[PDB]
Amino acid sequence: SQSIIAYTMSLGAENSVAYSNNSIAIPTNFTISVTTEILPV
Amino acid sequence: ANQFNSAIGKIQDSLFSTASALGKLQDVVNHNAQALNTLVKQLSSKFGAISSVLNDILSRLDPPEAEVQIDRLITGRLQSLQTYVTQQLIRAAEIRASANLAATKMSECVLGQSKRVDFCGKGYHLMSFPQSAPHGVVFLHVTYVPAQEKNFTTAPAICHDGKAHFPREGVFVSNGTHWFLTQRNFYEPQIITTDNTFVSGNCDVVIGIVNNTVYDPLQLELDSFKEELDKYFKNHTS
Amino acid sequence: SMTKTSVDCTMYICGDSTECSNLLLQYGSFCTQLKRALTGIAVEQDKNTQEVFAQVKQIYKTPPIKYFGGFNFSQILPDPSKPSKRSFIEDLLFNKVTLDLICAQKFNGLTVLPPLLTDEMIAQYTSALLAGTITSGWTFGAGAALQIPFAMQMAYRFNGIGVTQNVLYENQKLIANQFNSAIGKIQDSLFSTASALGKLQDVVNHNAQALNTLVKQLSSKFGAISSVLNDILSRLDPPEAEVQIDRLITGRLQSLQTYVTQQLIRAAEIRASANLAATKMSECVLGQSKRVDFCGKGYHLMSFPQSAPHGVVFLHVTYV
Ligand SMILES: *[C@@H]1O[C@H](CO[C@@H]2O[C@@H](C)[C@@H](O)[C@@H](O)[C@@H]2O)[C@@H](O[C@@H]2O[C@H](CO)[C@@H](O)[C@H](O)[C@H]2NC(C)=O)[C@H](O)[C@H]1NC(C)=O
Ligand SMILES: *[C@@H]1O[C@H](CO)[C@@H](O[C@@H]2O[C@H](CO)[C@@H](O)[C@H](O)[C@H]2NC(C)=O)[C@H](O)[C@H]1NC(C)=O
Ligand SMILES: *[C@@H]1O[C@H](CO)[C@@H](O[C@@H]2O[C@H](CO)[C@@H](O)[C@H](O)[C@H]2NC(C)=O)[C@H](O)[C@H]1NC(C)=O
Ligand SMILES: *[C@@H]1O[C@H](CO)[C@@H](O[C@@H]2O[C@H](CO)[C@@H](O)[C@H](O)[C@H]2NC(C)=O)[C@H](O)[C@H]1NC(C)=O
Ligand SMILES: *[C@@H]1O[C@H](CO)[C@@H](O)[C@H](O)[C@H]1NC(C)=O
Ligand SMILES: *[C@@H]1O[C@H](CO)[C@@H](O)[C@H](O)[C@H]1NC(C)=O
Repeated sequence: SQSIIAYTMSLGAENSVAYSNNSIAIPTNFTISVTTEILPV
Repeated sequence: ANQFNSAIGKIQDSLFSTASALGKLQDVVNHNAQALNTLVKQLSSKFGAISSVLNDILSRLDPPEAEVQIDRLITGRLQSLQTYVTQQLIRAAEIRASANLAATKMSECVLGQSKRVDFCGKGYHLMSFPQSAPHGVVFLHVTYVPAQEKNFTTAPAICHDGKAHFPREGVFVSNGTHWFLTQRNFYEPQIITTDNTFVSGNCDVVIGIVNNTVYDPLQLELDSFKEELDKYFKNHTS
Repeated sequence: SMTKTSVDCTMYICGDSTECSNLLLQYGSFCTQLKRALTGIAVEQDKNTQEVFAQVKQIYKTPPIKYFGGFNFSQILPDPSKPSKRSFIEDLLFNKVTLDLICAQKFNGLTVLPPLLTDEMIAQYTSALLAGTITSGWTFGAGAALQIPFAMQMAYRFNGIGVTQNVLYENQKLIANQFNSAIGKIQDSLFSTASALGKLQDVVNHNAQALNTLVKQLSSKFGAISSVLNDILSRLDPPEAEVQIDRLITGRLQSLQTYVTQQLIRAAEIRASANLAATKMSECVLGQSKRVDFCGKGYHLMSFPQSAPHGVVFLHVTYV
């Protein structure tokens, strides 16, 4: 059964970048992304 | 090409299913229609007069008594027109700002490649394509997004012969045993060499400099050529 | 952003008066328009905040060890020993810029709506932007955040302004010391040299002035015998009372219209400012800008965001 619920906003996932003195992350792949922007003229 | 074709094929769904935008143009249309409807609906308000119809007032009263009702209606309708025009001016200012932004986006995303971050989509902007929409424009931004990152050990510089070597264009990476030079946005490891590195000072300055071998193509080629020269000599001299 | 306000025509113009409300019905849908305009302004304020600050996919955290190549980010990193984990500079800003007049405004149909994002969420967003930009550089703004040592990121930025990276690697302690000195002087020069930080206070003052003037226009007779509806209703028969009621209705309608028009113009100005702040967050914080004087005076290295009451503060680190 569905009902109306209230909650506190989630600002997003929690991520900790594995920062180190000498650690680097390098991409080995890629993606071509086609996004859309609509603008009133 | 396949990734671009897949994304451009998903555009035809995500443009009208995910919503997000495309509500701006409809909102413009709805605001204009609402303004016009309210303006023409304010003609039914008496504004304190006996009736909201000019013909009725003119038919039911002599001129001296009619002017009072006519003036109440004139004041109310003047106010309604003034409100409509002021709201239209403010909305047209907003739309002019939006159109200036769209013109800048056409110049800098369609007519060229933009280095401005997030100006032409999320990611490293490759290109953009325009489409016309009712009272507006749609930009299909084609961008490059790095996909499968991996850990590496890294160093700011390499120490070989008491000299510090820095990458000409790239970073030094190590999987754990060997050191390569890679470009920063795509893992393409290359042997560290005097060609892709430049020497600056000694190794006592840079914090985090590591020891490794920087290979000199001139020396290796000279040694390999001298080996063949020695073989050619020993062919007949010895 | 600016303060979201809500105005009740019936309460402001003809407060709990049935005769005046019945007379006000004769002016059509002026109040539907006023309410619609104010609601649009409020929703636009929330949109402004969302576009400026919600620019991170994830809430990035800095690692428990706060060594970043010798650089002192403690005055801009969040302070966990606080209810809101605002930084040192963010707390200084929130204390200096501070938001009975308020009760009196609330007493005649003029209410103030709370923003959708609390100051704690704005601080969270700014902290996530800071952690992303110092633990990953400009990679988090173009995909997944890729960690890189801060000295190597600074070498990237020196390359981006046209200086070879060995200049940073061989002057790393000096550059760190200069940055630490400048970031320590920021806490004084932000509130002593003035210059800016008057824009946010000016926004607050303009909103308060508009509300005060709107609620002070209730004391004008506008040609009537008295400015109090109860007095007019008590001292006259309906046929003679409607004249005074109509004078008051006309005056108060005009005051409301003026307030809403000024609010619309001001909200347009604030939306322009918020669009500029969003572009600055994208191009100065999430990346390194080659646009001259867009991210400070000099060759832009990086930028750091801080949240302030109804606005944002950018600390631009540049090479001179
Ligand atoms: C990097 O190397 C230097 C120099 O060592 C020489 O080159 C090496 C690649 C290897 O072939 C060594 O046998 C060579 O001597 C190192 O400096 C040496 O440090 C040790 C230990 O403290 C000391 O006994 C030597 O005298 C040093 N040599 C010199 C010429 O100063 C240096 O430690 C190496 N760096 C790292 C991070 O290990
Ligand atoms: C780079 O990413 C692409 C896209 O995900 C990978 O190509 C896919 O490879 C799998 C495995 O063979 C196929 O099933 C998919 O059809 C491929 N996708 C496309 C669009 O062709 C590619 O393998 C990745 N490269 C590396 C080195 O991991
Ligand atoms: C990164 O390296 C730095 C030094 O180059 C480390 O900082 C030192 O940490 C030790 C304990 O780990 C302390 O005793 C020193 O006082 C620290 N030095 C300074 C100058 O702060 C740092 O811990 C290393 N690790 C990480 C994850 O940053
Ligand atoms: C980073 O900055 C903080 C604050 O700017 C420094 O903390 C100060 O340290 C001195 C020396 O012990 C104290 O007298 C101050 O009271 C501290 N200030 C605060 C606000 O706590 C800190 O030392 C800096 N870190 C480094 C590594 O230089
Ligand atoms: C990099 O290393 C950290 C530490 O183990 C790990 O959490 C992270 O997932 C690694 N990144 C990748 C892409 O493997
Ligand atoms: C690092 O890469 C090189 C090049 O293939 C390889 O020879 C070496 O074994 C690699 N090291 C590890 C730990 O995989």
